[PDB]
Amino acid sequence: QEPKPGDLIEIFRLGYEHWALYIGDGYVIHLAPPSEYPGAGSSSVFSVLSNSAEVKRERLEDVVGGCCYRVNNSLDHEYQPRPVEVIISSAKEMVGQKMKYSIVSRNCEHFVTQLRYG
Repeated sequence: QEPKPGDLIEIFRLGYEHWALYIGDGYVIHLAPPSEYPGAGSSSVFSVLSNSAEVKRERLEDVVGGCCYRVNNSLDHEYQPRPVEVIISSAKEMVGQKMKYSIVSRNCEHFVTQLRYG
């Protein structure tokens, strides 16, 4: 299925899945992977800001790259999804906020599931 605004996108990476929220016109909002490795520059690996990630609005094509991906709203069988008006206004309000990008924590998934389900 083609994504509609409010849909969760599951992207199959090597060893994990990256998640994004489709907002329409080929855009997603997501917890963007960091581009600075722990201990880059002057920073210590043990910095609390190691693997800091920013919530970004980006093109779906740029985030997916060549990867396989699907819409995955299967949590709709457990939780009632919010109105798309609220999902998308909530998502836009979070742009520029930060979270730890810990793959083990699944924060990229939890970020967008909270947008869809509250």
